[PDB]
Amino acid sequence: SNGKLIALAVGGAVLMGALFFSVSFLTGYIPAPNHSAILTPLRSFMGWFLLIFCASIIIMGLGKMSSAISDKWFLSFPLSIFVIVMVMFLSLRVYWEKGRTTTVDGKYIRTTAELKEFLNKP
Amino acid sequence: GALFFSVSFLTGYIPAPNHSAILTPLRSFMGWFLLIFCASIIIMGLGKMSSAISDKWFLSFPLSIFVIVMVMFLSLRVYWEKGRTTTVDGKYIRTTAELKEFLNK
Amino acid sequence: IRRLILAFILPPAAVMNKEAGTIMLTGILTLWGWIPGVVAALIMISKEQS
Amino acid sequence: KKHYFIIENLCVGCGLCLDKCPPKVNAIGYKFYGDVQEGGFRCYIDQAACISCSACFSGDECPSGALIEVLPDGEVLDFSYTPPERLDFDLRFLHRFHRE
Amino acid sequence: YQIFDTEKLDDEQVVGGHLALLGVLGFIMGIYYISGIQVFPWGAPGFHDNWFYLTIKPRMVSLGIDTYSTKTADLEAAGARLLGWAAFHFLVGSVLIFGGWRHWTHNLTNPFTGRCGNFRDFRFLGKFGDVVFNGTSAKSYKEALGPHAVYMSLLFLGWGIVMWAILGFAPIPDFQTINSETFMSFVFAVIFFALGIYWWNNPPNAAIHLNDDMKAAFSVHLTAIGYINIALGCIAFVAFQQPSFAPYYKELDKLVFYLYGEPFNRVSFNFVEQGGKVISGAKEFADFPAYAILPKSGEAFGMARVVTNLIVFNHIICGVLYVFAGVYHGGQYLLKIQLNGMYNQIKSIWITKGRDQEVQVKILGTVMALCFATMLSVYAVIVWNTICELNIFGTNITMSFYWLKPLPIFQWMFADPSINDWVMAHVITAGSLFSLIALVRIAFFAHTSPLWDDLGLKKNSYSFPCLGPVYGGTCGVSIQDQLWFAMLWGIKGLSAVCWYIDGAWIASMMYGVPAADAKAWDSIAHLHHHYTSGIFYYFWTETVTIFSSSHLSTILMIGHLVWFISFAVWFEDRGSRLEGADIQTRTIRWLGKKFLNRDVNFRFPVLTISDSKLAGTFLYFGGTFMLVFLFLANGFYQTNSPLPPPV
Amino acid sequence: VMALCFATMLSVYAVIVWNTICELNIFGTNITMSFYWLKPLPIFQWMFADPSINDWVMAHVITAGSLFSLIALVRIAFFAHTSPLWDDLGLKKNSYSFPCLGPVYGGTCGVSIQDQLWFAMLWGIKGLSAVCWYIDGAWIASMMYGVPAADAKAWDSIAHLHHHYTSGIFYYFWTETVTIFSSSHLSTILMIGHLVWFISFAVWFEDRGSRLEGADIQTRTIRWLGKKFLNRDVNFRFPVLTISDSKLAGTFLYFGGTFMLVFLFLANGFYQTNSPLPPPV
Amino acid sequence: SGPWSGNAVHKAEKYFITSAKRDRDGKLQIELVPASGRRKLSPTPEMIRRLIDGEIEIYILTTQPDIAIDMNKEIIDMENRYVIDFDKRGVKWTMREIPVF
Ligand code: BCL
Ligand code: BCL
Ligand code: BCL
Ligand code: BCL
Ligand code: BCL
Ligand code: G2O
Ligand code: G2O
Ligand SMILES: CCCCCCCCCCCC(=O)OC[C@H]1O[C@H](OC(C)(C)CCC\C(C)=C/C=C/C(C)=C/C=C/C(C)=C/C=C/C=C(C)/C=C/C=C(C)/C=C/c2c(C)ccc(C)c2C)[C@H](O)[C@@H](O)[C@@H]1O
Ligand code: SF4
Ligand code: SF4
Ligand SMILES: [Ca+2]
Repeated sequence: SNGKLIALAVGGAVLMGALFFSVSFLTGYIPAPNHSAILTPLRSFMGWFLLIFCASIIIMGLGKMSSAISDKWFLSFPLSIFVIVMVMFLSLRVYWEKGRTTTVDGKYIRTTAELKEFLNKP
Repeated sequence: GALFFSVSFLTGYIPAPNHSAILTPLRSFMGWFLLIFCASIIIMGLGKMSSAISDKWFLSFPLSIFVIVMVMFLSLRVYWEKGRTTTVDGKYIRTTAELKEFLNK
Repeated sequence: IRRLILAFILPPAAVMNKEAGTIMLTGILTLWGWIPGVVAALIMISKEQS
Repeated sequence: KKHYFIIENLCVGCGLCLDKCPPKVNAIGYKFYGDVQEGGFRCYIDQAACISCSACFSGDECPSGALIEVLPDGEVLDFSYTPPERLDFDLRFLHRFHRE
Repeated sequence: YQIFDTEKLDDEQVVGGHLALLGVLGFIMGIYYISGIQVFPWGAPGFHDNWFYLTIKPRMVSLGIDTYSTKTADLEAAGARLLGWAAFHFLVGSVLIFGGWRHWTHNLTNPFTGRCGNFRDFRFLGKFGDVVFNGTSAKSYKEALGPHAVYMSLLFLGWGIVMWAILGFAPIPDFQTINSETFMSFVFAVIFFALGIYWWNNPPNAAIHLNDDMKAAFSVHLTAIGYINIALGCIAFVAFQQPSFAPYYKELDKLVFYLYGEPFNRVSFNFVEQGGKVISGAKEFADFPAYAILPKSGEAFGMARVVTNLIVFNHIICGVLYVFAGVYHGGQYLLKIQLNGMYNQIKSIWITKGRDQEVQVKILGTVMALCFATMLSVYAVIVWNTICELNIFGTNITMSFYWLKPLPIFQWMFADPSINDWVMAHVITAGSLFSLIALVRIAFFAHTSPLWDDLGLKKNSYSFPCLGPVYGGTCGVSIQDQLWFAMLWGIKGLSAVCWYIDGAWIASMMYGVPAADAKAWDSIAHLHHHYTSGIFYYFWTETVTIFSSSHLSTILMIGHLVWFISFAVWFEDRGSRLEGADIQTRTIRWLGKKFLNRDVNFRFPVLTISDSKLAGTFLYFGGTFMLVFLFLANGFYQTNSPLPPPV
Repeated sequence: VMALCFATMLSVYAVIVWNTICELNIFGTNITMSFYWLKPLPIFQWMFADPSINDWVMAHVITAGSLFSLIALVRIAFFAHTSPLWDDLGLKKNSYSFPCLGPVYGGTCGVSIQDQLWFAMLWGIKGLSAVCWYIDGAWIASMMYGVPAADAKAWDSIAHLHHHYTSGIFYYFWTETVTIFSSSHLSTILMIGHLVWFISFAVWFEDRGSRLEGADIQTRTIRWLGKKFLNRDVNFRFPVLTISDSKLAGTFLYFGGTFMLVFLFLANGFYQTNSPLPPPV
Repeated sequence: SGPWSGNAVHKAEKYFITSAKRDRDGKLQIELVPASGRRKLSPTPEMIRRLIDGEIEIYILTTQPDIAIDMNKEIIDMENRYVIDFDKRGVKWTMREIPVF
């Protein structure tokens, strides 16, 4: 039964989160100029886990990719990367960097001459 | 050997001031060949050492290390560097305050 | 009562009954996270013997 | 006499015995079946070439025990000296040192 | 590299070797003392500053042999004192080497009477042995422990007398002065006297040793002394930073150090060294003679913490190497007794309790699981802190583990408790666990491993590079190979030590970087000390000053060469090198014969895989730590002014 | 090939180290002892702009690296089945990927075609990096040109350079990373490439047996722990790359990690100004 | 504690069938010898018990004076796998020195 495997893994992750929260309360630290002490430790633990989990699933998925790769992947392997790459590029426009980064006014600084004219604001 | 000085005759280079156009390539190839010879001596002599090192030395080998390090420091003082930088006037600077004073100068 | 207090000061001394591997683990636990973690170790093992 | 042999079943083809063979004798040789990583390579002593010098076996170099010596009367020796067989138990004391 | 093996030498030979090495070391000490003479007793300027004497100048001035006073007067006196003590070390080392030669050659005949004393039977110092020992250690190291304790008690007593009278430090209880070192010198006498008496009357027993154990006892004592070195390094770091040691270590910063290889007063190309030399050209900085080694203030260089770091890391590197070597030599002894069959016949916990392969597997599995856990935790913390400070994936420093200070119950160990100290502690534990994987493999899996007892193979030669590609590959499975891997793994814990003591921010790879929030750590974490830049940017900041020194630059290049030369032997290339060397031999043969009628009959030698691994690990360690020396010798460069927020 | 490579490599590396020594003024050797006079000939000068020792070292380093990798390429071409040594030792190469033969004759690592390809790649890393550092504008004729020490910053004056090269070899890392650290993404590439590169050592080093013996312990630990505190669960083996696969993966990691970062050298900037510095009088 | 007693490569102590002679016509001439090589034993019923229990491991060399083929119980349906009795199993070590150069 693999149910106990997932149970132990999720319990370990939950216990890591709880321990991080508890020690964050134990360790005396000024939270931040604005942020709280209830959410920041959880944000750090989210990063911690998400990193470990992403690395683990990448390792595991690439291992099973090497295991299951065959000639039948002729269109399955390349196109998939294509789509992911495509998605990535779209994710750059719609999610990460939404625009071309013009000024607040929207003057579209695009040549070094106007960059020189700009950086020297009076 | 004497190829590099012919190279210097070709490869038109403006010789640095107060240095002979003949001896400067001579010095360069001299140092080149000195490095080659030093590497050769190091490699072959250490091969001979590994072939000959045995229980029979047991102190003349550490004593050789001792004498070579002693002459290393001896050459540091006698030939390479002389005196703790003293000063053109002759005064030594040994405190940070005096060094700051001379910085003000 | 002697074993548990000796454990709270000397946990590996308490697990001395257990195998050498457990004793070494409890000693390492004294070294890292002294008392809380290793006191946890000793209480788990001793209560398990019970 | 000594007539050192190699059990091809157990050889792992390390060659630690080949280096001990005298250079001209070179009785010990490599036999390849295929896919070296799968263990095809193995060791064999050409008994015609062997001179019973004991360099291969006395070295205590065989990891698998394939390298054997058949004594003149006849007995297979997998090692120069095997450790004695022992009846072992973990001595755990009662009160002082390693209780239970 | 095995000529002076323990088996090849008997106890008297070891006594003589250690004695002769003590004498050689005393000669080295005299050399360093003389190197420390800034002004000669005759008046002329003296040697510059060497790290070999700047390492011991604090201690020497502590003993009054040296002086931090800066006038030519009393510095001449310090130089005369150093010369006298160096001459004393020279003569005593000559006598020690004479005794070492006599013990090594076993010719223990008095040059005056001719009576040939016996190493096995000898009254110690005359009547004192009768009073105390009543007769020597007939045999046995166990019966020698008490006598050695008495010898160390006499050494402690002699040091007390020497410092009381010769160096003028009377025994006073207060531990804020060298005077206590006299007091305690007497205390530790009685202790190491009394205990000795006890161990003379009631000898200790660890039967594994005492029998054929120069290697076994050597291994145990080398591991012990490696931990002694690590403890000494920690104690040195703590104490040398305490106020009581400030008169001897913090006052370095007030001095200016002219060190060999430091920046030298440069001269224009059109420069002639005649007379005043001014007319021909201009020197870089006037008021100093041309080519003179320019002054370097200890305040900027931080020579206090530089010398402290050098001593501490010397002891830490030596101790870690000694632990690794003790485990390795103990593994060699373990393999010997396993081959000859004494392993099962040993009746001591140090061998019996790990006799079972199940317990060995469980021990190594626990070590591996703890190593995985701690390494994963610390590396996740560090990479997440880097993701945050660099603002990768949209993160920001607020999501980093700035809150994860060491608990208030553990902040006493750390001056400025931050995530840096947390990562330091956990990285040290993780590196210790990593190296312990290999050390435990040496300790237990010396003759047979669970894979190998299942695979039907045994480790015999203790240096065999491999058993071949069988089972997919058997590379680096000897205890020697595990020692090499242990050294290459402890490289990282030792680095962490260097970077912690040199002020680096090891909690993130990119602290102090001019990008994103990397410079915000000081504000968000409320740090007092401005840690030197992070793991990747620490290279850059320290090389700002390594590059400014011709000598440190030379070391950089040489250590880097030495390091990358290690791959030629560590990589799985030995067969390629052998084939290529056969081609080299044939090339030399025919090319020479065509070019010169003389025949060659010489072959280019190719290192075996065992020797290849030996040399490769030596070169790897040598380069890595000859460069760590640059990290520790550039300067502390950790200021107590936190950097404001980037915005 | 071996002899030509030895001659070219030894000459050019001796030139580089001698220029480095003169730069640092190590052994008291001023910069004029350096090969500032070694320039491309008036016959082959047209191939270069601003002909100097940098161009000469470029040409000779490229020839040396090409001949270096050609050693392994020629070994692939000819010594694919039988080598003179392997013929003398009476052995045959029955595969392109066979890692080794064993601890016989002192070791037989990396004798196959695939291993020679890997060594060719590792050796040609040098020629390729020489190309990168020449194109981004470095002074490959010495290790620490532009270093703020000794006479090095006099090179432009001694060699009459019309352009200021970014830096010497060792100093190139520092001067071209001033701008890598200023960029977050380039810093990520730096860290990841170094991670990859050093992870190559886990497989390229002669350690497959250690990793196998340890993966056995990992399997046994997994079973024992999954049975003890996790309840009634035991399976799975920890895989270990074979020596052939280990060498392949190590070469991939090495080449990528070094050339994940050459991209950073070329993507931080040319930074080869045309205003040569004044002498450091 | 079991891997360190005897040869560490044989979990079960190994016994080569060195000498056997047809002249005595009883096949009691089968003289098992352990790999240690200090006890020229015989195939007694206690040895049978040890073999079935797996404590020992009887083996046969190929290069020798022939032990007994079809005279000591032999199974030849597959490649020969000699047995002292059908329930026993003497695994023959193969030794190819003559077939290969
Ligand atoms: C490198 C990692 C390990 C280590 C790994 C090994 C390995 C691996 C081996 C030994 C071996 C030995 N080691 Mg050890 N060992 C370590 C630390 C130590 C220390 C210590 C400093 O406390 C001691 C006393 C020993 C003692 C010993 C002996 C029992 C034994 C034989 C040495 C000798 O005869 O070699 C003769 C050569 C030496 C004298 C050492 C080489 C140094 C030279 C001779 C020094 C002077 C010249 C110069 C200053 C420096 C060298 C470079 C120059 C370019 C010439 N080890 C280090 C830390 N040791 C060998 C042995 O046989 O094991 C059974 C062996 O195979
Ligand atoms: C500080 C206390 C340390 C210790 C420190 C050292 C050091 C350090 C060295 C030895 C050396 C030796 N040790 Mg010890 N030793 C300790 C306890 C022991 C015990 C014991 C407990 O009974 C034993 C049996 C030994 C055994 C031995 C011998 C293998 C050898 C002395 C024979 C001799 O000189 O050969 C005759 C050989 C010569 C005199 C030639 C020496 C050549 C040069 C000068 C030194 C060579 C080695 C190397 C350069 C020293 C490196 C130190 C590193 C900087 C860390 N050690 C503890 C663990 N021992 C020496 C040895 O030979 O190492 C290989 C040595 O250098
Ligand atoms: C620096 C000198 C060296 C040394 C060099 C010599 C020389 C030289 C000779 C011996 C002789 C002997 N040595 Mg010694 N030996 C050293 C240390 C040792 C040690 C040890 C304690 O580990 C041992 C086991 C020995 C063993 C022995 C004896 C077998 C023998 C003396 C017989 C006896 O009845 O003498 C009674 C006294 C002894 C046991 C001597 C103990 C060692 C002392 C410390 C030697 C000091 C010599 C020094 C010049 C005088 C300084 C005295 C001050 C009080 C400090 N030596 C010291 C450290 N050894 C002597 C001999 O053959 O005697 C007949 C001899 O002439
Ligand atoms: C503790 C004091 C000494 C010490 C003293 C000895 C002595 C004495 C002997 C050894 C021996 C060995 N040592 Mg040791 N050794 C120490 C540090 C180490 C370290 C290390 C990195 O810390 C390692 C890896 C080793 C490794 C080894 C092996 C080479 C060898 C045992 C092989 C074996 O079969 O063990 C089997 C496995 C074990 C017995 C496992 C259980 C451990 C034992 C019971 C004691 C320690 C655990 C303790 C109870 C923990 C709990 C409480 C804490 C103290 C707080 N030592 C320190 C420096 N070592 C022996 C050898 O042959 O030397 C050549 C030997 O004679
Ligand atoms: C002793 C003089 C120096 C040296 C001085 C120079 C100089 C200066 C220049 C070159 C040039 C070249 N040399 Mg060269 N060269 C050296 C050693 C070598 C070695 C070697 C065997 O290790 C090789 C393979 C080369 C190869 C080459 C190319 C990299 C380059 C391109 C054109 C060419 O070769 O024209 C000549 C080609 C041939 C004669 C045939 C093929 C190559 C032969 C085998 C060697 C040529 C070097 C030869 C000694 C030069 C003689 C000219 C001297 C100035 C008197 N050199 C030695 C160390 N060489 C040119 C270049 O492009 O500069 C950037 C150039 O101007
Ligand atoms: C400075 C660094 C290096 C060299 C110098 C060099 C030289 C060299 N090597 Mg190498 N090597 C690496 C580093 C260096 N390898 C790395 C990091 C790897 C990891 C992958 C690696 C791997 C392999 C494999 C797998 C094989 C070889 C060989 C092979 C040679 C035999 C003939 C030949 O190639 O001559 C061509 C090579 C030359 C003659 C180089 C010219 C000298 C130089 C200008 C100066 C020497 C500087 C000196 C080393 C510093 C100190 C010296 C003194 C002061 C104490 C041969 C002379 C092999 C052969 O024998 O086949 C040809 C083979 O199979 N390798
Ligand atoms: C980051 C770099 C490295 C590791 C990660 C590592 C992991 C590791 N190694 Mg390694 N290694 C080197 C680098 C790394 N070796 C180098 C440069 C050398 C050249 C000398 C080298 C050599 C040897 C030898 C000779 C042996 C081993 C072993 C052995 C282990 C089994 C036992 C153990 O350590 O478990 C303890 C558990 C840990 C070590 C794993 C925690 C991971 C952490 C969070 C870092 C994660 C790294 C990365 C982010 C993963 C990418 C995920 C995603 C982005 C796709 C084992 C987990 C051996 C054993 O099996 O013996 C028991 C053995 O004999 N080695
Ligand atoms: C780099 C990221 C990690 C990836 C490393 C890979 C792991 C080995 C993976 C095999 C490698 C290989 O070779 O093959 C890959 C093969 O993959 C696949 O197979 C699978 C088995 C299905 C993969 C899944 C394995 C597993 C579920 C995933 C990994 C396992 C996981 C869950 C890893 C993480 C575990 C955790 C989080 C470790 C850490 C946990 C322990 C911690 C943190 C301790 C806390 C301390 C406590 C008690 C308190 C502390 C305290 C103290 C002391 C004092 C004071 C105070 C106040 C306090 C709080 C295909 O099927 C095959 O095709 C493919 O080949
Ligand atoms: S006994 Fe001597 S000659 Fe015969 S195989 Fe062994 S090493 Fe070779
Ligand atoms: S690659 Fe080299 S070290 Fe590894 S098994 Fe093959 S011959 Fe041995
Ligand atoms: Ca660029």
